[PDB]
Amino acid sequence: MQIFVKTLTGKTITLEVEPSDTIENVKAKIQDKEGIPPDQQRLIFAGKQLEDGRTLSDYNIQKESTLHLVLRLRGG
Amino acid sequence: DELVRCPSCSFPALLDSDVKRFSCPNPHCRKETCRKCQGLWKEHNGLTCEELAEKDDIKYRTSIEEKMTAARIRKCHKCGTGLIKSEGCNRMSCRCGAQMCYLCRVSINGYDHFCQHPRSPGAPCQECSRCSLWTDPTEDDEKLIEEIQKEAEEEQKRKNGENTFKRIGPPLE
Ligand SMILES: [Zn+2]
Ligand SMILES: [Zn+2]
Ligand SMILES: [Zn+2]
Ligand SMILES: [Zn+2]
Ligand SMILES: [Zn+2]
Repeated sequence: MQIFVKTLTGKTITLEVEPSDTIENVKAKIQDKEGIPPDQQRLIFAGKQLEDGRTLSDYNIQKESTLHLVLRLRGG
Repeated sequence: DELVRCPSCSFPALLDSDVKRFSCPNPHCRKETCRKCQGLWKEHNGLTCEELAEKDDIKYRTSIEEKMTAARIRKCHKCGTGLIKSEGCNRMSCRCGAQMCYLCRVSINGYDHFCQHPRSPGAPCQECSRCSLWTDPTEDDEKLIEEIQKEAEEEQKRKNGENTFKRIGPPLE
């Protein structure tokens, strides 16, 4: 597939992924294009947080879907 | 030689059997449509009938996927970065320094925006109308997110005709 990822910097990048790729694979492919370390990436699709254990097919991420990088902040 | 009726207003026009573009003669319609799939002609350039059908479907599904993400994400009013609260009160401080109320998402300057009176979880305040400083909107937001997925499921039943529907976002727990 080809999916989009929206950076914290506002830029939207495009990735060549397959529905069997785990979230860890996607965080790696994001690091190769933007230099964002995977431990720093908080991914969210269709309102749900993405976890390293499951794959893209588990989250029903299809072609041209967009994953949003967000800041997981503590209130105060 | 073939006589064709406009897919929108049913006005008739004579068309050559080797022309695929239908230009409605009705002055109050004027719609230009494809003749095999009734798709809009302007939105049809460079695409086959199947490639246009897929393009409008992806456009719809992604519109719902982002509608769900929008309900979950808090966008900073200054830098546009998306925020999610892990824990704590409802006063958010983005990495740009700007502050916002995690409930109503308005830009705020400090704690004066929030209601701090004794207040039961998810209960009105009998002395003010300010936002609750401590209320957790995770359940309410997950309900709004699911309403979008259900409404998108029912609008698919209207367009498809049958009770066929595919979920847009991730599945349930
Ligand atoms: Zn017409
Ligand atoms: Zn067509
Ligand atoms: Zn900001
Ligand atoms: Zn507020
Ligand atoms: Zn109050």
